[PDB]
Amino acid sequence: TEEQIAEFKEAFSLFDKDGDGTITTKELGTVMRSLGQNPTEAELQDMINEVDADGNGTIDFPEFLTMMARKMKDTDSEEEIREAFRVFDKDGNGYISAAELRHVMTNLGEKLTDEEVDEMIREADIDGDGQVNYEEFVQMMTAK
Amino acid sequence: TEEQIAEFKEAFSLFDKDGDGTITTKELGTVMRSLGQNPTEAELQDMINEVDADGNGTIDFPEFLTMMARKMKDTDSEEEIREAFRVFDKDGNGYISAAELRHVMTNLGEKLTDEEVDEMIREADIDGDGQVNYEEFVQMMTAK
Amino acid sequence: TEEQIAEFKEAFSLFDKDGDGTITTKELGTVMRSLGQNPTEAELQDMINEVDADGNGTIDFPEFLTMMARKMKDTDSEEEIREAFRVFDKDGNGYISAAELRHVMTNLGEKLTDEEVDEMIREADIDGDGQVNYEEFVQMMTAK
Amino acid sequence: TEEQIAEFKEAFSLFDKDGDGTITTKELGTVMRSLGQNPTEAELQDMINEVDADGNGTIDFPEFLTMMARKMKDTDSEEEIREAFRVFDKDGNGYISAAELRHVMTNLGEKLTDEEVDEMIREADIDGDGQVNYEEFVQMMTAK
Amino acid sequence: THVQGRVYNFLERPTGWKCFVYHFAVFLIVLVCLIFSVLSTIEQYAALATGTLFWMEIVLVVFFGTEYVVRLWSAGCRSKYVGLWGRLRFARKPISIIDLIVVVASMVVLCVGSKGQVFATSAIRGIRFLQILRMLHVDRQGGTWRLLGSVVFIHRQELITTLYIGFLGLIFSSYFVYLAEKDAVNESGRVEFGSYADALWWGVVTVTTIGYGDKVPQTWVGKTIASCFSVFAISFFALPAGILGSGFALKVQQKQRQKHFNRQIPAAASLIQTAWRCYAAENPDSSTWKIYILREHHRATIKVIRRMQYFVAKKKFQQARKPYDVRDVIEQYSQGHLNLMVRIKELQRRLDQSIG
Amino acid sequence: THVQGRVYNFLERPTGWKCFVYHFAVFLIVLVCLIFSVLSTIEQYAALATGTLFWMEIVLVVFFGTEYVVRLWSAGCRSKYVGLWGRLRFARKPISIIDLIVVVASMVVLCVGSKGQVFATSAIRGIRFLQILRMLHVDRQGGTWRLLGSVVFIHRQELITTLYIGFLGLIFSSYFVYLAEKDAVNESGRVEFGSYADALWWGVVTVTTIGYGDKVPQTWVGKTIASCFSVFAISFFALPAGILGSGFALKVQQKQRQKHFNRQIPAAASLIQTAWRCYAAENPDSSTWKIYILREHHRATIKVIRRMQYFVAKKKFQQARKPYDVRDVIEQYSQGHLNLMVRIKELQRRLDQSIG
Amino acid sequence: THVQGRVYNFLERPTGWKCFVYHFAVFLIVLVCLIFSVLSTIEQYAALATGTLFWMEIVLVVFFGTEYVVRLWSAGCRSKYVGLWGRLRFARKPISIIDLIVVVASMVVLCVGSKGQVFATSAIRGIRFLQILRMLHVDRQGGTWRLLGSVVFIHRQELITTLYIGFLGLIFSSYFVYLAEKDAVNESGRVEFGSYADALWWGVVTVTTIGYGDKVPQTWVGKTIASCFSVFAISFFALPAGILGSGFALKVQQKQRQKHFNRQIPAAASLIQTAWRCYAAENPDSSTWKIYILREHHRATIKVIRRMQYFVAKKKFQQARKPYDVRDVIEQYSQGHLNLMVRIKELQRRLDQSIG
Amino acid sequence: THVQGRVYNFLERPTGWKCFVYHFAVFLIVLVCLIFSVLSTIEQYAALATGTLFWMEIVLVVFFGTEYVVRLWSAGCRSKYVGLWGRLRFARKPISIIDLIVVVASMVVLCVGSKGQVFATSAIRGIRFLQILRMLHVDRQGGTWRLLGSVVFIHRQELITTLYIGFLGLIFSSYFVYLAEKDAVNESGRVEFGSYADALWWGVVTVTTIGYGDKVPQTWVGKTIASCFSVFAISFFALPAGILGSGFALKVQQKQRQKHFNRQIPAAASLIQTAWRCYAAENPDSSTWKIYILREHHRATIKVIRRMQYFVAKKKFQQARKPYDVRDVIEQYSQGHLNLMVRIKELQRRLDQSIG
Repeated sequence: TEEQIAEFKEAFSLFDKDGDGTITTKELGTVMRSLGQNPTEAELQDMINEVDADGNGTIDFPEFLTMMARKMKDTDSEEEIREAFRVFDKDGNGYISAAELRHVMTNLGEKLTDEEVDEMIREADIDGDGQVNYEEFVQMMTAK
Repeated sequence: TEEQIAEFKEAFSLFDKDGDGTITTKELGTVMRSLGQNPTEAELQDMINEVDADGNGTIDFPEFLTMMARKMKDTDSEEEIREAFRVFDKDGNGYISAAELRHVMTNLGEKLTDEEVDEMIREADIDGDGQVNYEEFVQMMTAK
Repeated sequence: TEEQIAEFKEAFSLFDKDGDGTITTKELGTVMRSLGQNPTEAELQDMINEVDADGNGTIDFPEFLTMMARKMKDTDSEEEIREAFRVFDKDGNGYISAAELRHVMTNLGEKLTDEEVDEMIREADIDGDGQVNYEEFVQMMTAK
Repeated sequence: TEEQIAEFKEAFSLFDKDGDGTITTKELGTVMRSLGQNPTEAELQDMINEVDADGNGTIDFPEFLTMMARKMKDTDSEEEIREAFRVFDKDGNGYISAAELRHVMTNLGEKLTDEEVDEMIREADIDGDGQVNYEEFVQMMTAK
Repeated sequence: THVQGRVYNFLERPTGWKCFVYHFAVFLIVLVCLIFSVLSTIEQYAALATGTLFWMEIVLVVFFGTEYVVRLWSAGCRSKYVGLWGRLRFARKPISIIDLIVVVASMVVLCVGSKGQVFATSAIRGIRFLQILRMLHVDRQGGTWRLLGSVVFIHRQELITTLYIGFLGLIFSSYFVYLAEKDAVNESGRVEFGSYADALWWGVVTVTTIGYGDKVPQTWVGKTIASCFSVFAISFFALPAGILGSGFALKVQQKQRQKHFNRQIPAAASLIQTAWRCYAAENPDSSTWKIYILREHHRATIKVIRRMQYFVAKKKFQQARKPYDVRDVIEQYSQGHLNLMVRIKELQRRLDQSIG
Repeated sequence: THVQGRVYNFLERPTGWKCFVYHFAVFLIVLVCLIFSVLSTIEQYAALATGTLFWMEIVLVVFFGTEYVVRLWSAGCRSKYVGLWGRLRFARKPISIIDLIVVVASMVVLCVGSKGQVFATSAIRGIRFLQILRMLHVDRQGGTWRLLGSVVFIHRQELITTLYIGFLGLIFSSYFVYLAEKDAVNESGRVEFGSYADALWWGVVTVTTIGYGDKVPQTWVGKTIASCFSVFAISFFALPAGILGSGFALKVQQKQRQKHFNRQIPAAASLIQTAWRCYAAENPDSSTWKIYILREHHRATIKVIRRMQYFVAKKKFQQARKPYDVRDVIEQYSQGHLNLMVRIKELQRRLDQSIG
Repeated sequence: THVQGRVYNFLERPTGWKCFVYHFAVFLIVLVCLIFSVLSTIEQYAALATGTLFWMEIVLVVFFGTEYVVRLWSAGCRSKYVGLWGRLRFARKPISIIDLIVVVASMVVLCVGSKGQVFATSAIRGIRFLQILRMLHVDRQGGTWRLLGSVVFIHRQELITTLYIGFLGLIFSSYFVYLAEKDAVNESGRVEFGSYADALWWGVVTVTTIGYGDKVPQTWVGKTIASCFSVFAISFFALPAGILGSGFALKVQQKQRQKHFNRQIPAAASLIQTAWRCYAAENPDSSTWKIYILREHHRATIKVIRRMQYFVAKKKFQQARKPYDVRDVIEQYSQGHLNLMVRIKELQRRLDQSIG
Repeated sequence: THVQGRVYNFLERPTGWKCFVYHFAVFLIVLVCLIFSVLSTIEQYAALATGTLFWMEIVLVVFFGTEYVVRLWSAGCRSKYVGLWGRLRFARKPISIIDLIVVVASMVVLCVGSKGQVFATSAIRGIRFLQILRMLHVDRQGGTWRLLGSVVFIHRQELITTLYIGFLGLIFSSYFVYLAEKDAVNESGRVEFGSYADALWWGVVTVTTIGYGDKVPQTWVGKTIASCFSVFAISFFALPAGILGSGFALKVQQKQRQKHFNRQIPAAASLIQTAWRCYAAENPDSSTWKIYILREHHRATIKVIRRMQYFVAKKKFQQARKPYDVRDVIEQYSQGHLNLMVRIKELQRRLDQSIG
């Protein structure tokens, strides 16, 4: 895990770009200004109270390592994605219609791009059956 | 119900007047400015969280059809109007005095016009008995 | 009670001074500006939600008559003033010291005038015993 | 205790510096401006609702004497400092590591000065064992 | 006129203190009639009380008939009970049905010797005191036994589940104890396990903590299984009482949370006005169409606008009947914050126009 | 002077730790007197204890008389108990009445042999320990048995309803079981159903989960109806205990919600000042009329303004005694928001004047 | 197509009123089968009912087999129960296992005389009515007996502690009473204290308020220790029932606090979009990398930014599933206040630039 | 070094799953030792078990001694249990005292025949399983039986009041029934009312819903007074169980209200820093006096300023340990509103300076 801790340390230093060893809301907002994602101050404070665990409101190397150390295939995450996908299926039997997914992904959320929505359709399709099942899509989600 | 869905669809399009298929607070406020009812932003957000059911804050054709599909003669509405009229009758025996209705309708509410208040008096009168009964008025309310 | 209702009606008309039959916060604030008591908008809304009972936020002649019709010698008021005076007596045996009353009435409240505080001392004194008893003072309070 | 009450009375008069016998937020803020600690209005109201006990929001000589009369070696304070120091020791057996205390005292709190942090290390050290025990440090805390 | 209303309040809807005293006296005379009816059942005073109490019982039934007559006559004040149709509607009320049943049961047979049915007929008069609480009879959704019995209705599903689990455990345990102790006979030469009816009876006794004292196996296995059954099932059996008590305390806490009674008047008035707006939307010739002002082809637009205003009024009224709550605080903060944001935006654009 | 107050706190209103120790010793000596009184009832020590305990009982009653005398003498510190009239008022207190009754019952007869009434007289001294909690006796609205018994009073209507339903079910079930099992005689040749008094007794036994062991029908119909009665009525019978426990936990939660004791001082002072303002409104010659300043004919205006100020002070004090709550949060947010709106409006009009 | 879904809702997931009526009829036929099975256990109708009910029992088991067959065939609509693998997965469900066990127990032996096992086999059909509630079987974390039994699970540690304390008290008290009353024999010439099994049995009886009526010492010391044991330990024994009732009322109060069901749709959609953003962070060749726009070496930066966006979405979704609460109000006020502060600061600096 | 900490966590403070498994095995071996001790009390296996279990009992006591030795040796990791003084301090702990008492009771006599005391000695080992929960023993204010028994302590005054009222009612009712039924003798020729000890016993039986089956008057007056006593006093007797259950559910609801564990770190650090500031206020020669900077005669001013800062830190820490609450929301809104007012005032005065 030496390469892992080294790469997260250098990423933290790159985001800091100041040498004080901490990530601030101003630095992060400058990062998005450089890359162009139009951040919001509410989103900034929301990620601040989320990632920070020491209660001091700043970002530290041990905190960043601890938050990055979590795994993605947790059974809690599996059940959470199960119940998240359940509400989008009106029938609730695991068979979700094509048109509902299409219009929801288009008009609701952050207005995801049509090409990547079509990518979602083509990879999350059970042999193009239309009434696709999200179980296999979630399984390939959790298989990385 | 083809004529019904067609007329609600064309009414929705008329209110939209923009082609994006959604009704916004700005469009609705412009509508009241054109017709002259002096809307309030609080009232606009209050109707937004009411009619909208998808949780996205906008108005869609399926949502409009679903909200217009409800009936008016529901027994829940009957009981609600019963208990609403009960509080206005101090005696609570279904016999409500003329003067109390007169002064309440005049000075309380949105200051309803005197001519239409008199219209209310003349149609909601049990043969001009003064101490009128609201049961028949509610019955003709629910008979459309 | 004809003279009573007449005098309260004419007092209500005098406070209205506009002919619409209602007392408003603007009218009341203008009254205090004329007489010079420096009102607060918080106090104005606080008296509005207090005196008004119809829920419409304005003041009417029937409401004013009903609120003025209450008596002053209610046993609930007697017990309320009992418990209010109890907290000011540390001993709690009905014997309240002179100095505590003096300094409390001076530095706490609305900074009551020294001459009228001394008036309070001289009338609420059990033969000038210093450790006066508030029972007789409350009794002469409730005897009008 | 005559010297004690005299010295607290003269300190109260010195802080008042106005002759009205009360300490106000403006006076206290002027004091910090003179001495240079950069106070906050939130901190000022927070000390106001704390020290004041009469409920009038101001500071009086009896209140100041009563608040200064409390002792420092209360068993409640002993247990409170016990539980406060318990959370800083991950093991919870009374043996707290040197490095954790170092980095916490440096980067968390009000950014205490390095020299006085080193003073804390040198006096709160069990013969320089590194994994020091805070029991003796708290005991010398409570021994004045 | 007002005399009918006064006598109706005296009879059905109590107010003041004199009517409360009258209802108290009615409760005590009900207690007296029940108590002498129950003391008439004794064998020593079966005949003496029957002979003596004839005049008192006949004058009591005459008084009941007269009070029913005056109550139905005074029912004409209520709008629901006007005329012959209103009297018939009042008769269909459960309280009136019970009173009529009691009267007809009293007068089934005349000039006959008393029997056990006389005690049963007077026993029906016991529930008359409870009819004072149910004298309203506004609806059937929740009233008296249902209004405060809604605590059971609120918990109905899980109460049914708990009693079902208890019943299953009882019958299963009875089966196990019967199969295990078919050959077990305790002292005094009595076969404890002779019928599954007896097994179910003892299961009920154990779950009810009765402890009669006749049927208990002396086997160690039986003692252990009985101890396990007691430590497992008694809590579920006693659950409903604490359940209803805690729910009732919940609603008591909710009582102080309830919003002021006089604040719903503007909401109700707005609801009525919007209801009439919807009604007059059906009539293009109504004079209300000229209030806005020409406009000719926007009749459907005005109708649907009035309909959505009525929907908003319905939502406001439904929020009003709800007590002050976290949702109310959240929505109040949200509306205040959005008003502040709108005002700040308008100030900012005005300043930009001023200096730009 | 202060010695009277100190002895009054020592006697009636405890404080510190020495007075708590004294009250503890009083409770233990009450326990001792009750315990030797109850052990004096045994037949083996009926005479020996009576002969020996004469000196102890007479010195105990002398001590009780002396403590009553010193308590009434020290009552003069309280303003309600000053002088002969104050002593008489203190006598009318329920605790003083009970103590005087106990003393006179002790000294009814002198130099006489003891009897069962002596145990009864000493049994009245058991309640003396509870009088320490009720030593305040400030009022009768809620005190000791009523202060913490208000939980019953808060739930009184529905508790009465539940007990009424239980009583109706009990008497009805007794009637059904009697009518069904008139001819049912169990083992040992005893007629279980011989009196409706016995039927009501067994109904009480079943509803109380007593289970004596004498009167139970062996019929299957009787077993089924008893099982139904148990599964239907026991929950309602056990309701009040959980009801009062849940309500008490409710008020315990409310205790931490209670507002600070020292915050009501300004509200009480303002209430008193407004009360005097109303009083001096009755006196046009008072010096308070010159505080505002001429003004001559506005005496009624000043009087009614002071009266409405007193009403506002009453509302503020009534809000103060209420703990921090959702209503308090809502009104605080409302006043803050309206202050913000007023400030924004004044800023907007000022800017419009500045640049317009 | 849709017919499979309709029959699946008819069988497993009820909706409307016709399916509710069908489930009601299923519950009543379950009641009928259990009731004639239990009445078949009587000795008078052991043979007549067995001979007569052969046709009804065989047609009932045939109906159960056919309904199981149609349920498994209609399971193909569910994505979890598609194909042979899906049918096997449906078989592993506890409800399906119980149903298969019941069917095989019914058909163990054919054309044989009935015995006590026949009643046991039909007794297993009693739990079939409870399977309707557990027909979902979505998971095993909380379902039916576990979903509403989570009240026990929420209180599991302290419930275990209370029962442990009660068990310790029971066994200790049994030891004390045995050691004290080894020589104590009550009336009728029966040795009450002859076995520690009997001592533990009577301890259970006392803690359960049973009161059999056979084993009670008549010694005063035994009476006093029993009274102390009752006043000390019965409350702890009865604790769990009120505990679970109060916790259930707690969650009932929480039900009205719950946030609206339709408000979680945007949060779930954002969570899914961020999950895919993390997935495509693994693929530098994805077309999503061009949405921001060149940029070549910031692939890791984009990946970690999408990962932290996914973390933020996870936090938002976890806050959404929580009901409206004090924490929600506090965070809403905090975000509003910080937005106000930022706007005020920007206005102040803009004005300073304008006039400076 | 770390091995001592690991073995200390293995022994006293469990963590992970292996130590949980070890504690589970310890609980089961405690169950095994208790169960064979209690089965050794039977007369059939009194000698065989005693002869066979000698080796097992001696190896068990050797294991207990070795585990106590290793626990005391590993206690050196804790700062409170370092050195000989620390070992003595660990010995004074109640759990260590109980363990030492158990060991010395086991080894009182060697090479002797077993008796009833051997069962008593092994019975003391039952409480050893509860010592795992009380293994912390941080203080005596609240721990295990006191930590979760604080529910009784929170309700102690009113629980004492309720039990006192119940005891008074019991003794009074016993006196009334004795005086009334002195001459009442039931069937079987047994004098029910022969001793006030019997009267008090039956009062306890009635209040505990025991129902033995020996002493019940057959008089109607006795039946009525018993029914009144049951309907009046049983609720108060059963009050404490529901009281404690409701209070426990209260604190369970409070558990989810509790503030996050990691948010108190800055408050604790500030408290420690202010404590040292107060300490260095006693030392004018400390280097901290130069942090502010000359200033010479303001040493007392700096000392009292640091003292009031410490008071503020104490208040902040005391607010932190409290969970999120209505008071917290109110104070947060108050501070936000006053900050807004201050900012508005400064903006207004700045604008007045700018344009005035």
